[PDB]
Amino acid sequence: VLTQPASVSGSPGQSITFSCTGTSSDVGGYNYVSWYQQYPGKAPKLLIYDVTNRPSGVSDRFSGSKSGNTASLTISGLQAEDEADYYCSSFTSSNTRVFGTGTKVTVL
Amino acid sequence: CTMYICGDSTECSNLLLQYGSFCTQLNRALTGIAVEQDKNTQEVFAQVK
Amino acid sequence: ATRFASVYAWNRKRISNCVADYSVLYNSASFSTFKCYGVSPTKLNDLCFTNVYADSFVIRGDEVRQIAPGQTGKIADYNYKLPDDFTGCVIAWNSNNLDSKVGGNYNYLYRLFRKSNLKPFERDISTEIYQAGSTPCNGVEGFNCYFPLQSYGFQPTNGVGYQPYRVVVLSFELLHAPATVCGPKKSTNLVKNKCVNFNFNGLTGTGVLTESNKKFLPFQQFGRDIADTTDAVRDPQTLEILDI
Amino acid sequence: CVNLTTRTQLPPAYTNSFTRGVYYPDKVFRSSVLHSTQDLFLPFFSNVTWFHRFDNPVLPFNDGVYFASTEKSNIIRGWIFGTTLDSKTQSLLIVNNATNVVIKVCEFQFCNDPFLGVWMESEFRVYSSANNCTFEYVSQPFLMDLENFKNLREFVFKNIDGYFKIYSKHTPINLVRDLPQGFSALEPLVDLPIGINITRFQTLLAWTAGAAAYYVGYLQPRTFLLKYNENGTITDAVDCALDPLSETKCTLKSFTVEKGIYQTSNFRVQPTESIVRFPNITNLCPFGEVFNATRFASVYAWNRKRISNCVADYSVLYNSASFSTFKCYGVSPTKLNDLCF
Amino acid sequence: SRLDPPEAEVQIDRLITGRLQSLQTYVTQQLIRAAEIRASANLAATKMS
Amino acid sequence: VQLVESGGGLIQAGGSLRLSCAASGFGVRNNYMSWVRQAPGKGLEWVSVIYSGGTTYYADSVKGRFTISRDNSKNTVFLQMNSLRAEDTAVYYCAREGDVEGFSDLWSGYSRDRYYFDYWGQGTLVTVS
Amino acid sequence: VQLVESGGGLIQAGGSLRLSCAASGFGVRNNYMSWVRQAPGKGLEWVSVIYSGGTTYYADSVKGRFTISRDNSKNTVFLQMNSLRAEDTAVYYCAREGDVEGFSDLWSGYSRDRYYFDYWGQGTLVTVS
Ligand SMILES: *[C@@H]1O[C@H](CO)[C@@H](O[C@@H]2O[C@H](CO)[C@@H](O)[C@H](O)[C@H]2NC(C)=O)[C@H](O)[C@H]1NC(C)=O
Ligand SMILES: *[C@@H]1O[C@H](CO)[C@@H](O)[C@H](O)[C@H]1NC(C)=O
Ligand SMILES: *[C@@H]1O[C@H](CO)[C@@H](O)[C@H](O)[C@H]1NC(C)=O
Ligand SMILES: *[C@@H]1O[C@H](CO)[C@@H](O)[C@H](O)[C@H]1NC(C)=O
Ligand SMILES: *[C@@H]1O[C@H](CO)[C@@H](O)[C@H](O)[C@H]1NC(C)=O
Repeated sequence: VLTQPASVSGSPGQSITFSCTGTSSDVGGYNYVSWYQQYPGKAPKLLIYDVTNRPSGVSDRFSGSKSGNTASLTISGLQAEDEADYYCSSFTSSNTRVFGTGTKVTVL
Repeated sequence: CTMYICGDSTECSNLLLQYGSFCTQLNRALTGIAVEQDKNTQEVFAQVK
Repeated sequence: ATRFASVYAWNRKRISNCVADYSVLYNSASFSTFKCYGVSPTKLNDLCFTNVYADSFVIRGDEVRQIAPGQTGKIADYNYKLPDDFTGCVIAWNSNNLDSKVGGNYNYLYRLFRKSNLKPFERDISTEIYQAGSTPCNGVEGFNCYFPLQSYGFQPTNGVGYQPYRVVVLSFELLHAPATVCGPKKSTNLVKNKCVNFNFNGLTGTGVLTESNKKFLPFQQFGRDIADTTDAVRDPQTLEILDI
Repeated sequence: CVNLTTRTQLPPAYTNSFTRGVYYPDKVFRSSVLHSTQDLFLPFFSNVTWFHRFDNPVLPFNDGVYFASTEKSNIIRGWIFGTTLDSKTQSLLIVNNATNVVIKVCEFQFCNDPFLGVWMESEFRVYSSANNCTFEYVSQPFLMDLENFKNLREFVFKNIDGYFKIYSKHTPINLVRDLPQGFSALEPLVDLPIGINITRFQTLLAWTAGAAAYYVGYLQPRTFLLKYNENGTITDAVDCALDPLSETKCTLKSFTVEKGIYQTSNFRVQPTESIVRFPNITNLCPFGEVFNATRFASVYAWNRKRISNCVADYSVLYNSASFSTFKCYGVSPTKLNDLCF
Repeated sequence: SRLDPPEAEVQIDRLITGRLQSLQTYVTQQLIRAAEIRASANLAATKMS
Repeated sequence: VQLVESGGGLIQAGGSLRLSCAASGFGVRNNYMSWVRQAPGKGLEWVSVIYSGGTTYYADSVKGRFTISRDNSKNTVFLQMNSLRAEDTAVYYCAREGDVEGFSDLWSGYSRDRYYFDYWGQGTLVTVS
Repeated sequence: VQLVESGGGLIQAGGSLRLSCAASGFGVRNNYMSWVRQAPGKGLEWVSVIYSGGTTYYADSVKGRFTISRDNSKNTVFLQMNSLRAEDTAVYYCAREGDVEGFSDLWSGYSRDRYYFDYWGQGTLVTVS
């Protein structure tokens, strides 16, 4: 079970780097990590598949990465509607998918 | 004909085969030419036993 | 037919030993595209066929009309590879009124990426797991191990490109055997010792019909000379042998 | 079904095929001609495995087989055809004509050692469950006795263009233990319209044993020129790939060859290894830098990005489907990877 | 090495057709020249004898 | 693309249910049909996945109970739940994996692996009580 | 497809009328243009029909009175009513016969006979009083 950073509050515009730990079996070796975003009550929507690739209908400021057993999110220019937990889905780890806990952002 | 036109190619040789005996005629004609050269040389020089 | 077979396991209904009223095909207008290779798209009625084949299935999405001799693609190459020497043709018409479901006929499997490709005219119901990466998979699905069927997806408002064109492939072979199935002709009385234009079970020409003394075997219907031209026919109504 | 184990275990015997295995390749009359056909035929003087107790093991089926039997008390009952021959695939079942001649291409759940059953008939132990029937045909009733020789039954098993074609001929014989010398051609009986893939078969034999034997040979794609006489009977044949004199016979369309030089084929040394050599540099060609690029130049001032001195993985172009219209002149649209530019 | 069967059969049929006329031209022209060498050979054999 | 779900309800411990997820705009064959449970205020712990054919892939903690099947005739995925336990209490999502040509991404040609998730339904609350 | 009608009204016995039926989406040429009257609580008993050109086909009980014509310029069928009688009191429908390729039925090729009726308008009540 990948572990993710706790909830934080901050200012719009600058860059926040959230790094989340994992194991070498899934994140360290294999590279099929994807990340999501959900609003309480609505089903999760896709933000980034493979981290580098970005689906349409999503602002280009979102960016993510992986380093060893850790996956990093370099999100830029935060806004008001952006307050939603960010979910890390790595490779299916020999056919058993696992996720991270969630990073709830807050703004002033 | 097959080697000259579709050299070392089975699929091309099968495509040429769609023209029937044109290939046989050319080879027959050319084999006949070789026979003509052996025959004419043999009348001019091999006229003595 | 109420329901047709899917494009990977398309049915094959052989028709033989009857009269084929091609008029119902020729004069019909409900057939959206009758773009017909091999033979004329109108005058089908004036030939007799050794054997007729009927591969009927359903294709939509892409490749709506990519089923043609000398064509390639995902549907026309890895599910049903119509040969490049194909003699026959394709009747296609959209079936929105009936075959397209009120929601979606998710019942036409089309098996994208089986192993490498398909040669002409083999139906392959084989469901072996495809592997492209880690070979350890043995009938089990893994990292790079796929189950290949992945059925079509049609809706009533799919659009003309995604509209199911019901394909019916009349695949004729005109030089395989004595002709058994063909068109609705009047059939006249046999005339001997006179110059006539003849049509003997699809064999056509002009000539004089005489009594033959050839001993045809019971299953054998016609003959050819050293010249590889027709010179004898068994009458299709009375099993008498004629020289032509 | 019951598995019989009280069987003597001897190695296969071998005999000479002589002039057997020629059949009518088509349904067309020809006379006073020599016609060359490329089809599956039993080679002349081929190495044929010979079986005789109660001798009937499992045999291979490759491209097709030639089957002939010399019998006095009609022990053969039929055949099982398939891929596995264990109800996993579609099979051809031939029951004896004692009821009616029946060839049923239904989907059967076979026992693990299937056999027809029966001196009066009692037992019926061929299948239990039976559904998913696709084809049926019944020939006119006859009767095959269920308990030198006089009756010969010959069979050919083919898988060609949707037809499973069965040929048979009945003749007198005068040999005790072999195939006669002389010639006969196998006539078509019925054209069965079933497009199945048959790679395996088993012979059904008919408690006591009778006096009978059967022979199985194997077919390969070869070219034969068949001689049709005036009357219309095939009287001889040459396997032109058996030896060079038959090769000459095949080339000359005659059974007699005159003094001379004849060109029958062409010799070519075949390659034994595949040697592929491309440039040492393995750097990925920047087609990515072209296709992924954020901004392209307009149509009047179009850019020109030259690529040189690398290896270009055209696979990412060929296997991709995102390209809506990939209609390609000049070269093939799919197999681009096998050229140097 | 360049063309695939579905397009290659029509385009290559055109290329084979052209090369076959060229080979047919070679052999026919070669037959006429051979007839001239044959006539010279008949002259040579008569002159020889 | 729309996904409708049903089956969740108030049950005593150890009962049985049948979850039905009907897909409009796509089938159970086109893309991978996965199962995820979303515990209130926790992560998405992957439960199961039905591939285009023949899978028994489950999580380490739920082995040997959950059974996955499809009625392809009516385009319905069935997850029959027997012998409930505590941790299965969650909102369950039938997840559509990113189908072939995922959002027309201009690099992936027919590689159906693509282990991420497309749009889903609204989820069913399944409570063990 | 819509068909608008006009001309019916309350008139004394033995009067005259002009029935106007304008067709939008198709013309008087495409398919047979028939006339039927449906008496209140009886069947729709066919009156007459103008074909694609040149017909004087009438019913047995109304011979020699009804006159059928078209203005192709405005795509209008006129049914001029002279010498009323009792039985003509009914609601009159200008009926569009099932045109060529009727509902794209996959058997009839250009046979324009097809003696059934396609959609029509709402009808005008024509009363003889
Ligand atoms: C006909 O059946 C034979 C026997 O099963 C097939 O040969 C096998 O094909 C499968 C997959 O096509 C391979 O995995 C096997 O290795 C093949 N050999 C054996 C000995 O099983 C043959 O491909 C079938 N043909 C058709 C058209 O279905
Ligand atoms: C058949 O093959 C065997 C080898 O197994 C050989 O000994 C025998 O001579 C062969 N027979 C003929 C007729 O070629
Ligand atoms: C034939 O139909 C039966 C239904 O009784 C089914 O069990 C069987 O699997 C089917 N066989 C094939 C090859 O589809
Ligand atoms: C077939 O040929 C033989 C000899 O060539 C002849 O005796 C026989 O009569 C012929 N068959 C018929 C039916 O005449
Ligand atoms: C494709 O685009 C991505 C965008 O993140 C870039 O990182 C990648 O390098 C590009 N491909 C190549 C081969 O440069």
